[PDB]
Formats: sequence, C-alpha cells, structure tokens
Amino acid sequence: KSYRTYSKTARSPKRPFEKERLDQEMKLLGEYGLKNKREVWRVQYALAKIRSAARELLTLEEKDPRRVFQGTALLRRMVRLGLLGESEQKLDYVLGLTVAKFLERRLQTKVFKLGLAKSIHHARVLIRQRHIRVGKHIVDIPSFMVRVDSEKHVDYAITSPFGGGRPGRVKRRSLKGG
Amino acid sequence: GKPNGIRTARKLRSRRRVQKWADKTYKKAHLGTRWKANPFGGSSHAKGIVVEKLGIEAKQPNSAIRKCVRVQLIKNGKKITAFVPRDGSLNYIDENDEVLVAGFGRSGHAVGDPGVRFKVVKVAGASLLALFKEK
Amino acid sequence: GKVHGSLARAGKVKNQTPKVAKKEKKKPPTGRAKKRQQFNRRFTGPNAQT
Amino acid sequence: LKDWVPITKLGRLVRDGKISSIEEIYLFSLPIKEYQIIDHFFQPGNCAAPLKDDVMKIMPVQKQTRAGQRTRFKAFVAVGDSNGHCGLGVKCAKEVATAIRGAIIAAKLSLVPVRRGYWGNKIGEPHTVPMKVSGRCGSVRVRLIPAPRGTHIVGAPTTKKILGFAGIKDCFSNSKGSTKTRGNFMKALFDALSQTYGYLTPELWTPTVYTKSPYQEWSDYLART
Amino acid sequence: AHGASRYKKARAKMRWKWKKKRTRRLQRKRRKMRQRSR
Amino acid sequence: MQNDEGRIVDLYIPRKCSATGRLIPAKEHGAVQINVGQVDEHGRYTGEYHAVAISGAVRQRGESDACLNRLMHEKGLLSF
RNA sequence: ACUUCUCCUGCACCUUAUGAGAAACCAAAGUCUUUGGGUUCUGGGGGGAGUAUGGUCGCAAGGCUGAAACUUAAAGGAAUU
RNA sequence: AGUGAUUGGAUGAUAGGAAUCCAAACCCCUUUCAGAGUAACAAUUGGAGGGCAAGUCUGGUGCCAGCAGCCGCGGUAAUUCCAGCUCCAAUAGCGUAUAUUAAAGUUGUUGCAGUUAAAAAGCUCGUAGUUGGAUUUCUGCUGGAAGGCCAAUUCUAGCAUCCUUCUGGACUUUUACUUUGAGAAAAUUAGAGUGUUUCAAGCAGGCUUGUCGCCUUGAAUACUCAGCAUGGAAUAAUAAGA
Repeated sequence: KSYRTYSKTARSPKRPFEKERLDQEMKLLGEYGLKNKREVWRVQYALAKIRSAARELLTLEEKDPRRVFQGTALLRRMVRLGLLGESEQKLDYVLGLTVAKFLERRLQTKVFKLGLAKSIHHARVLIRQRHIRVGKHIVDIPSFMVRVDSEKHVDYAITSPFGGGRPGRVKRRSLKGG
Repeated sequence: GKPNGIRTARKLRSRRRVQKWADKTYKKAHLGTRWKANPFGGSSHAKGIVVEKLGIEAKQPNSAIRKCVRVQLIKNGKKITAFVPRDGSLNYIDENDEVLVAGFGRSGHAVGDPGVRFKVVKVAGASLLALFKEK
Repeated sequence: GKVHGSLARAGKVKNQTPKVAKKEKKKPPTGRAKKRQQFNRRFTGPNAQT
Repeated sequence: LKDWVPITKLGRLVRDGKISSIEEIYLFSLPIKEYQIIDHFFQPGNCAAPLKDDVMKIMPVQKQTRAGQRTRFKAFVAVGDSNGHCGLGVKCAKEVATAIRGAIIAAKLSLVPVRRGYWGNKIGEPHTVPMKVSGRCGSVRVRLIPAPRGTHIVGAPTTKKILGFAGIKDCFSNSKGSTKTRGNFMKALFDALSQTYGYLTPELWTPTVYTKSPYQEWSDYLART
Repeated sequence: AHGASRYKKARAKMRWKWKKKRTRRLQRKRRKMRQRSR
Repeated sequence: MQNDEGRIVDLYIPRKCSATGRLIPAKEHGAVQINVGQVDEHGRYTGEYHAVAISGAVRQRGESDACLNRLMHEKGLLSF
C-alpha cells in the first residue's frame, strides 16, 4: 500500500564452500576489521553496480552522446569518492578497481589511517561509541565511506573525553569516590 | 534439420508446444492430474488424525523396522503413511492425535530405505525436534 | 513392506545410553571478536587428534 | 642437485648458456627431451618467477588379471609460471609418490607458450585469451572467451587453476560434454591454450624475418663432444 | 511403447516375438469378455 | 601485438609456412626449415642462401615438394 | 571382338587424412562452439505400454492414433583386462 | 606479532527526568541523575565418510534402535546411529516442506540429437505451407558545405546528353526493410543532481546579522509489435510483358 521503494544491498555466492574463496575473504576481514562476510558481499555487490555500468558504456563509441554524458558523471563519482585517483580519468580504469580500494576508503581505516584509533579493532569501537567529528557533525557508523575533501576533516567529536568534555561516567565514579 | 526461413514461425512455435509434453517434469506441472493426484491439495503441509500406528521394513540391503504412522487428511480424509523422524517418538504420537504432515523433500517419489512420501513435522503442535531435544 | 513389524523396541538406544552433563567453560567471543581469533590462529589440518 | 650430463644438441647448448631463453626454442619448434633444459630457465629467485607445480588429481586404476587385482595410481599434474607459460602431464605407477615425480617431469616436457590479448581498449599488459578459442578432448568441448578487465575467471574450479597457471586473469568459460572426467577436461583446456599462437590475426600478416636456428649458429660447438 | 528397440534383448529377457503373442491372447480374450456383458 | 605506444608485447612470433602462409606453432615437431645455398660466377661458393620453411601439415599430404618447386622457381634457379 | 587413352552415368572396392567421432568405424557419419544452403518426419532416464479407454479403417486376424495411477537408480552404447 | 579469568584503570541495553515531537499520547533526535568485570547484560542454528568446508578422537549400541536429499553407514574394534570433547560454515539469524527460476546446449530462434546409445514414415505421387538460378545508370573529373587530426570520415551540387504542371508537390509500379520525427499517464525500472549521520530511502536542499533574502533554485533524461509520417542508390517480395 505505502509508496516506499526498497532493495537488497548484498547477495550470497553460488558456491558455499571453496578454500580459494574463503581464504581471500578472511584476509579482508583480518586487514580491515570486519564483523562478518555480509560486509564483504555488500561491497562486492556495490562494485558490480559501478562495474556493470562501465561495461555497458565502454562497448559503444567515444563520440556517442550517451557515453560522454554518463561516463563523465560516473568518473566524477570515482574522483569525488577517492576511489580512482585524479591523474587517470579513463573509464577503462574503473574496471581495474578491487574490493580493497573500497575497504580502504571506509571510516574504520580512515580513523586508523589518521592513527588516532591505534589498531583496526579499536577504530571500530571509537566510531560506534560516539566520537570522531566528520566535518561539522559526529558519525556513529563504520561503513561511512569518505569523499576525499572530507578526509582531512575527521577529528574527535567536541563532546566526549578524547574531545574535551565530561569524562564519561566511570572516571567521575573514581574522582568523586576518592 | 530445422526450417531456417524468415516466415517459419508456425512450424517452430508448434513444434515446441507439442514436444514440451515429452518432458517428464513438464507433464507433472501442466496436466490436470496434479489436482486429483496427491493426497495434498498442491500444498506444503497438511493436518490429519492418526488412525493407526504402523511399522514397515526397509528394502535390502538395509534391514530394520522404520516406524511410520497412517493418517487421514482432514480436508479429504485420504489415508497416507507418514514416517516419524529420529529415534523413538512413536510413543509420542498417541492414536487419534493430530499430526502435521510435510513432504519428505523428494516431491513425492520415494526417500531411501518403501513407498513412503511423507514426514510428520508436529505432534499435537509440539513438533518433533523440541521433544527429542527435550528443550 | 510388511505391516506386522513389532513396535516394542522403539526408543532402545536413546533410553540405553549413559547420561552425562556438559562441562562449564568460559564463553567464546561472538561476532567481530570471533573473526579476530579465527584470523590470527590460522596465519600464525585444523583439527588433529592424537 | 645435480649436474646432469646433457644428451643431444639442445642439452649441450643450454648448460653452456648459449641459447638465451625458451622463446628461441619455441620459434624453431624443437622437441625438448630432457626436463633439465627447462629446469635451467626457471631458476629460483632468478626465474621471475619459478615454475609452480600443483597436483590436479590422483586416480586409482585397476587391471583385473588372473588371481587378485593390480592397482596403479594415475597422477594428473599441471605446472606453470604466471606470465604465459603452462604445461600439462600425466603418469601412472604402482606407488603414489613415484607417479607424481614422473608426472611433474612430463608436465615440464609438455610446456607450451600462451599468447594473450586485450578485449577492446589495450593499455597496460595483456590479461585475457585474445579471441574466442575452443579446445576439445574426447567428448569435452571447452570454449574460452575474452572478458573485460577485472572480470576474473569464470569457470569450473578446475578451470580456474590451469588458466591461473597460464597467467590469464579474465575469462568466460563454456563447457559442453562430460566435464566429470578431469583427465579429458584438463587436456581440453590445455589444447585450447596451445592453439592461441596457432590462430592467425591481421597483426601477423607481415612476412617473416627467418633468423638462423640455434642448431645453425652453434654448430661448431656441437662438432666437438 | 518401444518402436525400433522393441526387441533389443540387451539382457536376458522373455523374447519379443513370444511376448507380442502372449499379449495378443490376453487382448483377444478381453474382447469376447467385454462383448459378453453387452 | 602492440599496446598504448610501441612495445611489441608477447614473447616471439611464430614462423609462417611458405607453402600455405599459415603459422607454425611451438609443438609442431614435423615442421622444416631448408637452407639452399647460392653460387657466384663459375661457382662453387656457399653461405649466402635463400631460407624457406614449411609445416608438417603440408608434408603429410605429400604436397611439400610441389610447393617447394614453386618457391624456388620464382627465385631463379629452377625452370619449371 | 580385343588392345591403348579421355569423357560423363551406375553399383561398389582399395589406400589415406592438421576432416569427423565416445569409440567401433566413416569420401560421408567431412566442410558444426571458426556453431545458419533449402525442406519433411521423429526422439527427451528405465519400466508400466504399444497396454487401458475413446476414435477410425478391417469380413476377421488385427492396423493407424494412444494415455494415466503406481514403480525404479540406474537401463543403454563402444572398446579394455 | 600471537596467547595467558594475573591483576589494572579508562559507551548504550536498561530504569526515571527535561525539553522536543504529537490533534492527544508514543517512538526517533538532543541533554540529564543512576547504569558490567567470570562484561551472569552469558548467540544461537545446522554440520564434521564423499559430494561440501571440518576429527583414521573417546564412551554406549551390535543389520537392533536409528541415520541417510543421492552414493552409502550399523551383523561386538562404527572416520556417518545415540552422547561427550574439539573444530568447521553462516550469524541476530539459521534449518525444513511445497511451488518456481538459473544450473538445462536435459525443449535447443541464437543452440541439441536421430548407423550402433532415445529416435529417418516400407516406398512413390501430392495440395496448401516453407524456400526458390543469372540479368536491367555502372564508372570518371571539377566544385560546395562541414570535418576529426596532427588531407581521412560524412553529406551535397554539377558536367558526359537527366522530368516537368507552377512559385514548396505532382509524377518515378507497390509495400516490407532501415533512418530520423510525431504522439503515447504516472508509480516501478535504468539514470542526472543532492553527506536522509551511513544506508534502504526521500525529492529535497544550499549559501547568509539580512527584513520586497538570494541561488532570475532544483525535482533533468531515457524507456512506453500494430498504427500515422519521412530521407534512401542495396536486399526481397510485387506489378507489367505510347
């Protein structure tokens, strides 16, 4: 009845059990500090939208007015998102993307890359416990993905102990208790 | 071989609809006999009453007595034999006790060790797994 | 199959076997913390009995 | 291990270090009869990269004779260094490890170069089967098709390995016939990759240079024992 | 049906010529019995 | 087989059979390469030659020699 | 009438294939994943069954057309020891 | 770099306020007094012979009970049953049943098969149906407008004997075919733009001590056999034969 669209962000692979596949996915969990195999398949699916878009465009012709429009819009996203570097703007380059390029751009890594978090796991806990101001307002969610002008901007939230606020609750219990 | 020519739509189209019926799986779908056949009504599950407790023996090589139940579907009062999964549980059934029946998972046909296509999912609504587990 | 196979022995081995309780042990980690442990112990068969 | 005594003209030349690399041998189409020739080119560290061997399958074979049955083991082994070099070899023997030794030797002896292409635009090292190439072996048709970059390899797990050992990054596999018989399937995939150089494009319409053979230019060494 | 194979006899069997005849006698009988009940 | 700007990618180029103009692969062990030596006036002489190559596809027909006549009629030194 | 030689049109035969096939074998079973010259008929695991019922031809014997319930993990092909 | 309950100090689940929301309650978002040390605030669901990732472990049972989608385990040493321990897979989800789609080049237009595996009517005639040989203004030079790129590629006028009734349409047998164009509701679908905190979404927003606020604000665009229209030299039907 209600006019609300909805979609599925991921889908499971055809083979359940392959030692080639399970090993290479487990590295991506171990590097970037992920909860479960759905978080990989999300990005697996998200790439294949962008990849199948370029695969459709690249078959045609460089002077065709569909490709010059829809290509330049797609390349703007990859430059904005910090996914493809700006030195190469060819549509061909989008194909040479991998899942490691997307997973380095999410906020788990860009905290750690920043280095405030120290360790991949710690960085996820800092995000979820209401620290880390991205731009103007604070962000609670690991799978954010940063737009490259915004990346310098990540900093501890004004509120909170790292930030310069009330020291949570447990430090007060020690301080008032003593 | 085939007719390739541009105006040969009828011969191509007619040959499929005729020779689709040569498939075994196509006939089980598309004939009218699906609705009369089965004790189920083209349905996933069906309740019934356990008229009798029964025992049947698996065909060689395997030998044993498998412990199944004869049931009458409420809608059609059609008798069927439903296997009881797991150790024991025969005690649990009680003659005249309503039992849910589910497909054996082979689309009728037969399972493993004779002529039984159904499994009793629940007894009195309790379900078999809860009791065997005892949870 | 023959109908007159007897139903006396039903629930032999469930009733036969010796009962034994589960041991109390410290809980495993779950979710992300589980996948941390599985990552490390492989890269620094998996079940090898004596 | 170990200093083998080369036998034949090719064996003598390689140990000395006169023939530079295996593309010179493949040009004039000369049969490499010892595996010690091909062991020389793929040196550890130096090879870039060393040849890699994986055992595809082990199958017990039995012959019913007189009283009792005799069983031998047939070992399929593919071997390759990523970067266009691949091979495929089989041997049977009474023990398992003795089969795999000789299977790896046979795999190295049947080592075949694989040309590789681009699918449309052509920048930055080739990554694909350069056209639609079929191979057959014993009621197993296999068809390798170029895919865009990053496509990866689409095919059976067996398919991924021995295209992997070639260095082909991207593919679309089809496979008619009984792919259950892995002995025929590997040979079908292998004889597809063997035909890549054999296929004539408009890139290779220019008439050939005709250099001297390695048998020609090092004749005076092969005079003396 | 059977068509061409009809008599393949790949493995120990009754023999087709005999089988066809046996079924004919069963069938012929079916007729008079069905005409008797008219 | 080029890419971007120059750089003939791939390793080596298969010889093309003279009789058919079809490429000779790596594992065709029935392939041939003949050298036929030239002569000076009142020769004598060798070392300058016409090279010529032909595949095992052509040879197993029996059509090696009939094509090899044609390939050294046009050079000069036969008169068929 | 016979000898030598060429032409079409017949029934075949021998030899061989980087042509094909699962193989046996095949101048067609070749030119088919490098897949499209034109067209007719037939088949879709093995039984049940060329049975049942209905139709139609037949003086009959039977012919042509022709199901289902239930049943079953193999039937079948070519070569090897 | 991993382990080791060896101690060690550093956010919301919850319960109640505040304001906000709401027609009136309520939830979200804010901020608040309490609020975790086996973090007892305790993650389960299916498996561990093969296919299928993961134990020739240890007890009990002895073709029994039972497992088992298929192949197969059990007849007194069970890598499959019933348990324990350990490990694997997915994870706030996971298993089962029925129908359906891919896998199925196992319905095959693209694209199968028919000597022996399933299958060429015993053989000729034959009406629709399907499919039908070659052949009828081709070549050349001189412009013109564009045109990508450090002259090619388009389109177009002439001249080799090329209409005219007028001042754009009439004639060129007729269609199919192809091209461009009309008209065809949105939602859904692809898709332009935009940090709903991310995201599924949504169609909003964004600048700024300025006040007739501004961005003469955005919410693009595609898609929708038969029918109507049109440029065109091939191909194929079809017509004919002053």
